[PDB]
Amino acid sequence: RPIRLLPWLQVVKIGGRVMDRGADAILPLVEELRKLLPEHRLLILTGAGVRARHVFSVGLDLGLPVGSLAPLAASEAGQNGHILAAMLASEGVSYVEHPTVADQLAIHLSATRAVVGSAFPPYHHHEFPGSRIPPHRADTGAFLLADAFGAAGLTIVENVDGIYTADPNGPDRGQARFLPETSATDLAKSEGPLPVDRALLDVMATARHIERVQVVNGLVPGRLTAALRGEHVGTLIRTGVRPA
Amino acid sequence: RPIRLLPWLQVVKIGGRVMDRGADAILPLVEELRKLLPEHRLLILTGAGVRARHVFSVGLDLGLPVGSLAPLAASEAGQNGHILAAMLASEGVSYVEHPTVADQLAIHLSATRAVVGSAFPPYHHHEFPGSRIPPHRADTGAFLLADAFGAAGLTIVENVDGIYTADPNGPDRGQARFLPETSATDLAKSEGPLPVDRALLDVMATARHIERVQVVNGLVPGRLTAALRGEHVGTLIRTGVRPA
Amino acid sequence: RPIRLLPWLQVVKIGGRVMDRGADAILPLVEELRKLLPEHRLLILTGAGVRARHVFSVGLDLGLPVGSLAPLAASEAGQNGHILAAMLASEGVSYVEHPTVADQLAIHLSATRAVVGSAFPPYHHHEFPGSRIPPHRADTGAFLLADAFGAAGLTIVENVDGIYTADPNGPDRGQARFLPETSATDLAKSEGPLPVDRALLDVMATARHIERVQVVNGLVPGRLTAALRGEHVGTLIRTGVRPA
Amino acid sequence: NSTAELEELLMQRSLTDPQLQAAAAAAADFRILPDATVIKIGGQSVIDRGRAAVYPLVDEIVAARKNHKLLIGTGAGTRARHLYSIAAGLGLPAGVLAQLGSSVADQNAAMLGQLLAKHGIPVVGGAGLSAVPLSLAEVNAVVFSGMPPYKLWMRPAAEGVIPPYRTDAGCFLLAEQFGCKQMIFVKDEDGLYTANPKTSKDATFIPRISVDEMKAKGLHDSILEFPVLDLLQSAQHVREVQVVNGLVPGNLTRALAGEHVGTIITAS
Amino acid sequence: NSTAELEELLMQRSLTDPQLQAAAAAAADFRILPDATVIKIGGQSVIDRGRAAVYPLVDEIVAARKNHKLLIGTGAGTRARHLYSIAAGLGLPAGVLAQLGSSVADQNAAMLGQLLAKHGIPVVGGAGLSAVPLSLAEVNAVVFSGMPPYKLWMRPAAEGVIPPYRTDAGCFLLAEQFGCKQMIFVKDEDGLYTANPKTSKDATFIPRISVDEMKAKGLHDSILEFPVLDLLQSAQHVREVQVVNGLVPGNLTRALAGEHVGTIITAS
Amino acid sequence: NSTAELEELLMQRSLTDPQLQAAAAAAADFRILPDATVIKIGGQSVIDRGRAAVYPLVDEIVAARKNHKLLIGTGAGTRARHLYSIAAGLGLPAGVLAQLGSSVADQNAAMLGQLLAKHGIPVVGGAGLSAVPLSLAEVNAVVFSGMPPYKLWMRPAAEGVIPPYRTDAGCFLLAEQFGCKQMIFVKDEDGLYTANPKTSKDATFIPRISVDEMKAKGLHDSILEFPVLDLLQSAQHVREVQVVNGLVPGNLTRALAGEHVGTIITAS
Ligand SMILES: Nc1ncnc2c1ncn2[C@@H]1O[C@H](COP(=O)(O)OP(=O)(O)OP(=O)(O)O)[C@@H](O)[C@H]1O
Ligand SMILES: Nc1ncnc2c1ncn2[C@@H]1O[C@H](COP(=O)(O)OP(=O)(O)OP(=O)(O)O)[C@@H](O)[C@H]1O
Ligand SMILES: Nc1ncnc2c1ncn2[C@@H]1O[C@H](COP(=O)(O)OP(=O)(O)OP(=O)(O)O)[C@@H](O)[C@H]1O
Ligand SMILES: Nc1ncnc2c1ncn2[C@@H]1O[C@H](COP(=O)(O)OP(=O)(O)OP(=O)(O)O)[C@@H](O)[C@H]1O
Ligand SMILES: Nc1ncnc2c1ncn2[C@@H]1O[C@H](COP(=O)(O)OP(=O)(O)OP(=O)(O)O)[C@@H](O)[C@H]1O
Ligand SMILES: Nc1ncnc2c1ncn2[C@@H]1O[C@H](COP(=O)(O)OP(=O)(O)OP(=O)(O)O)[C@@H](O)[C@H]1O
Ligand SMILES: [Mg+2]
Ligand SMILES: [Mg+2]
Ligand SMILES: [Mg+2]
Ligand SMILES: [Mg+2]
Ligand SMILES: [Mg+2]
Ligand SMILES: [Mg+2]
Ligand SMILES: [Mo]
Ligand SMILES: [Mo]
Ligand SMILES: [Mo]
Repeated sequence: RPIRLLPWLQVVKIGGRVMDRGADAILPLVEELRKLLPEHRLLILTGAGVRARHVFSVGLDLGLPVGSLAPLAASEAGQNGHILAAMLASEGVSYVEHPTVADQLAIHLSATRAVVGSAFPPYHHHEFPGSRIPPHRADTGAFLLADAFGAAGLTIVENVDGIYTADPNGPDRGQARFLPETSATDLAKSEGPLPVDRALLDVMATARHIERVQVVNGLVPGRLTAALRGEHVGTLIRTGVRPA
Repeated sequence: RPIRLLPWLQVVKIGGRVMDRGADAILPLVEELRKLLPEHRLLILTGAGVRARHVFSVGLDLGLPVGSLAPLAASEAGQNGHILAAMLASEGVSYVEHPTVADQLAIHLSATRAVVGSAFPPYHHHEFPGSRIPPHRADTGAFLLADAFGAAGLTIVENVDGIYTADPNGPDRGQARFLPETSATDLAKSEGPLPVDRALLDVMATARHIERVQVVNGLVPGRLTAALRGEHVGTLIRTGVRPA
Repeated sequence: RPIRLLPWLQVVKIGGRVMDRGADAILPLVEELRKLLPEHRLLILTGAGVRARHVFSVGLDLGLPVGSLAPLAASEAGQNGHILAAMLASEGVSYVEHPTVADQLAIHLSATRAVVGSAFPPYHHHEFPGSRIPPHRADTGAFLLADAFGAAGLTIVENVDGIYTADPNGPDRGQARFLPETSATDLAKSEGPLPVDRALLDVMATARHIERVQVVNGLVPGRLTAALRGEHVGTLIRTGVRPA
Repeated sequence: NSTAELEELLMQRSLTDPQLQAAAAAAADFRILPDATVIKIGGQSVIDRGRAAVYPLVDEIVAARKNHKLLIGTGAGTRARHLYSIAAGLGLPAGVLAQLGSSVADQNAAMLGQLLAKHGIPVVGGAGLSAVPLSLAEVNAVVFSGMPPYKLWMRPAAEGVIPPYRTDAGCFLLAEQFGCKQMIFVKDEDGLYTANPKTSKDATFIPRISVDEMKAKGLHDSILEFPVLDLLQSAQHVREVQVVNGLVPGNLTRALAGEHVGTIITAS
Repeated sequence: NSTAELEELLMQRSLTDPQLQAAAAAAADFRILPDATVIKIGGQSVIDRGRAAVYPLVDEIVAARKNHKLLIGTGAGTRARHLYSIAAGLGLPAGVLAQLGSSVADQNAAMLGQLLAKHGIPVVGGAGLSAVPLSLAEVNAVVFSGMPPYKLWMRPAAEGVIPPYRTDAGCFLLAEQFGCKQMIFVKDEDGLYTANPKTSKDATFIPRISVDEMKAKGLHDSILEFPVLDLLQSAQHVREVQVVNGLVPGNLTRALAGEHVGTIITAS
Repeated sequence: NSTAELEELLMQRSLTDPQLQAAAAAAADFRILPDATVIKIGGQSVIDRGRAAVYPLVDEIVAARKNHKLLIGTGAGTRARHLYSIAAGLGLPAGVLAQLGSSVADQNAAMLGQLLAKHGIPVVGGAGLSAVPLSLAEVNAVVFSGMPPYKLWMRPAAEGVIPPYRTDAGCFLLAEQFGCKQMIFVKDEDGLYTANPKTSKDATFIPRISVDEMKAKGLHDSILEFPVLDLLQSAQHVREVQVVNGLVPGNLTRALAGEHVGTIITAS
């Protein structure tokens, strides 16, 4: 298997719908991240949330193909990353662009304890066709980088406790049951909505290093800190990578 | 009022006409800055000086509008910033571009004790009309950034002791009297030349954090060091921000 | 003579034909560089090697002039620099672009112990005419930067022990004799191939700071480390700069 | 006045000196792109409405560039309002909001440019100096993103953190700087009324008004960002603007033909 | 379906929700550059061969753009194979190889663009939206570098570290995204055969075949990168491609004229 | 010689090997932009003089591009001399001065491009490969900034820190690299004289001279940067240059028409 480029890296993906909650969610997360900065070398990647739904509404109404919509959504994830980095600036944290993440992350994490970037990957007008909704979104981009780097982990910070058997905010929430652990292959074979991209399960099947990804509720203080120490506080997704 | 993004930052604006004096002014300033690097986290911003007067002469002769002349002058401030940074390179200091100052200053000041940038703001072809001379110049750009960041201070380093009641090098220098302290509103209502942009007084009226800006003589060694510790050695300008 | 911008810098140029040997050469070099990181502040610059010969073959077959071929070869040196930096990423090392090397090297070496860049200089379509092969190549670019910075040294890491009186892998290798020391002026006046650019000898004649450059065999572990401490383990080239 | 006189003042005085300021005012006045019209396509008022608003405007632009050189700037709209709400609730300053709003005007420029590409009309940075497309009958128009460049150096308003110079100001200043012949704001109301026609039962239409008259009637902050009315009064080149309803078929074409649809707002 | 229905699902569900996915599938379908043909010029198969292969193709492109709007993407070739060999032997992952291979497609685009510049044809980034050159009879074509943008975010293959999406996939996806009318791969064999014609004595020529039939005959990984056959089956716009021999004089011109040279591979 | 022979030497020898150098010299010679003329507009000699010098040249360029494809490079002038004076007095090396001088050639390119934009002529980076503007009768010219790219990698002169390759060398090398048909330097004297006509009472005009003859008469460092005379002697494509007075109305137009105004300097 390929070498790990940054074996000491922890990657944290912050959901765009968490950022959409504004200060009431963001201020406690910022405080928790400040306290985590001495403990971990962090690449913090933000998703897109509700503004990408609005640009999809407009773009799909204009008839635009899926490759047009992919960078339009990614913009919203970049903007969330600039908002989160500004709140952490006094601790030395800034947003860094995708080429800086892809080629210079080692030097930037030598300079400071964490940096923030957009979790969307640069698939852009070369997004894959088939669905009218861009498939390679923020969970997927964060995992591709975490696994390419051979990072020590990827933790996904959601606005729910983890993965349930149905959308726990949707029309069938009454029979939504919480899943403390699952495999990517099991999820991939089910139909129904998830709080993570379906492309994430595909990239998990070809992964070379990351064995598990935990989805935890960022609206509950201390869950992110517990997940970064390996404590089981949300849903663990086994990727089906095995130890060498 | 908005949060302070970088409350521990000190901003120092070096006049382009100080740099125009060449080594006789620059070498002592460089030595003084070297000694200040362990004491402060510094964003050092250079103004434009006499070469921007020459490009205004050419540009105004060609009939060019004020938005054409704004980036032409800004170039001269960038070039002074590269000259000053080269003299400080052996202490870890480099010039950084405007987008790096606007989005990544936190990480660059985690890496090293000071960086240098152009004090002109990027108003460019969207400079405001009315005067044929670009109004938002180096004093103004430096203050906008210092106040946006909620910095601990902005100190302006001039080739004179401070603000007088008339230009102390001009046709009425005989009755030029030194002003140890003044308010921006008082200055704004006077007519006559100043050693600071008139736009600086406007941006002071809408400021949210910086309470005072000191103008001091960079041709006298030790004044910059004294001003950065709050010692009154030039003209204090009160912005009319009040404590929360 | 001009000041030294970065007097504490050590520059190391890694031959493209060393990188072309793949893991068997690169892994031991990487291990040796890892151990050198605490000892020196290093700018590591990679040459181009055999892929630039292939692009010259294609480009010359298409009739392209020497300014077309110069950036085509430089690309291959950039790619070797990204490969070497990836192997050192876990130690905080990344590739940095030419404008970052030219203007911000001081801050990047404050952040981390070494960075990697392309040794080709940006002569590009303004390469000098006369030969159909770009003359200002990786040895030359590395020396221009080392001497402009007033660096403490430049060491060139070759796939041979140093300079001989004939190509030691060529048709006359039988009478190739090893040269432990030589002057640039002596080399410049000989005809025949060298393991260093002929332009390097020209830039040595106008140099202001670097007095000697050692060419050593990077395929023998420990030679690079010895050369960086001034030990004579390959060919010393005297530039004919003298002490002030 | 003379060149040599001006050059001495420029060398010897502060740029703040009234005598240098007055000498510079006497300089010649060159218009860089005098035959161009700048149009702003509203974000909330047009692009956020999707196909029913944007497709007829795309057809009008395609027809209009046969006769009229156009620089077409985009507004921002609801996604920028959302970003401003999130960032202001965190206590972020105007300079940080300004950067966030640019991204939304860019998204809108990308969507409009993709509908226009097969008609030969590019999205550009540097519209005023996009010399090649503006010189070709096959093209004769460009799209640009309408936010100003000020970013973290944005001047805040007297109160609050919403950037006061947004896409109305960006487009207006580009028209003013390049000495364009006309500035047309494309919104979703017929023009200026005596009250917000969305909120107010018997607002009366105003075909023509001066900035001083608008301020006197309490309309300083109505259909345009209010700082634009002050920029207009200081402008050297564009001394009036026209506000038109992009939802009415052919309105933009008619305004470009010199018809007085909408409201004409004059500096004096 | 309706706009309002879709907008509610887009606001209220995860993007993974099958009900939102199906509503979005009912959206209108706009083709951005419908009259363009994308051509890939193979790196190993053409550009690496130098003047004898490239100069006749340059003449064909110059003649063809009189009648046909072209987006001409470059392959990579032997120098990328060398980079992949060095990097894979070090244990570097697919995302790092992907970045190295781009540089070689860029070199090839630069060499081809320098031969085409005096004919008015530029090398561009953003070919699909290079509105101006594609609208002018004097130009009507652009060159671009054919690797995809995925870089360190490249999905690896199931085995090994060679990037699975390289310049066949880059060019194909650009044709699909911009809704181009035709996709032509220019290689160094007449088309698809029942075995590698370089390695195999009595391979039979296949003029026309579907992706399912190719997989059934064990040709999933033959003349095109194999993931392209899956992208083709998912494509909204380009549902067939043609593979032709760039070494045969006039073959590219004939394919652009509608002649059935080479092999036509169909999604279904 | 043969391709295969050259390819073996390229694989097996150092690039310094005389046998490889000679084989490469036998390669074909392609001219990228053979019908273009490169013109340098002097910074000190023209642009620094303002409207009286620049406006007639702008009119000449506009008229001339009807018949002649032009790449128009800018010089730097007095502001670069000021930067060099400040930086040299601090002890900064030639590579640092080189970077400072570029900024001044850029300012000049911006000012000239703004006067030319409404005539369809762009300022560009990459003039030699600005395929589109150079292929259109509506445009047929571009402006570029004349400093070379060498920046901190500038070779110093034998003495002192002033960069020896400045905008004469930048423009000359672009003409040479792109195989342009003609190189014209636009200065503020009629051409080369036997002494500096500004400083010297009875200097005699020289209509035509070779680089060897200039060196023999002590003119190596007179009206052109002196390294340009050595680059000219090594040049493959541009083997003579013409120096003309841009202050004389129509001089640039007449030189483009083949009239022998000014001085022709030949490599041999
Ligand atoms: N099976 C499921 N288990 C848990 N949540 C689900 C499931 N199906 C759908 N959901 C929904 O997904 C929502 C999270 O939305 P989403 O994943 O789009 O946000 P995000 O991850 O913050 O956004 P982005 O992907 O832009 O970062 C949950 O609040 C829940 O309503
Ligand atoms: N009332 C005043 N008090 C003090 N100086 C004044 C006043 N009026 C004009 N001046 C002049 O302003 C000069 C300083 O010039 P200026 O402010 O343009 O330089 P700078 O700040 O170095 O340049 P830049 O704005 O480009 O950084 C002083 O030397 C003095 O001659
Ligand atoms: N006089 C000489 N002494 C030593 N080596 C020589 C001499 N003449 C030619 N050579 C050859 O030069 C080879 C080194 O090749 P070269 O200098 O092109 O590689 P490189 O420096 O690794 O490449 P790059 O310049 O792209 O970094 C040696 O292996 C030897 O065969
Ligand atoms: N007196 C008035 N007359 C007309 N319209 C008014 C008045 N006062 C307020 N308005 C409102 O101004 C709106 C247009 O401004 P708005 O900021 O929505 O436009 P926009 O250019 O589309 O914005 P953006 O591009 O910033 O989204 C109209 O929709 C109308 O509701
Ligand atoms: N069944 C088959 N039919 C035809 N050609 C085949 C078949 N199987 C393998 N090939 C090979 O595929 C080659 C074309 O693919 P190759 O990857 O060389 O092309 P390319 O597009 O030039 O590559 P690049 O641009 O990635 O260098 C042909 O040279 C041929 O040898
Ligand atoms: N023998 C000579 N004949 C003619 N002119 C000479 C001679 N020797 C020196 N010169 C001077 O050369 C000058 C032109 O070179 P200069 O460097 O001023 O030109 P430029 O191209 O405008 O410079 P830049 O663009 O670098 O500012 C003329 O103004 C003239 O004074
Ligand atoms: Mg989610
Ligand atoms: Mg001042
Ligand atoms: Mg060598
Ligand atoms: Mg804009
Ligand atoms: Mg590409
Ligand atoms: Mg240049
Ligand atoms: Mo950075
Ligand atoms: Mo940086
Ligand atoms: Mo950096």
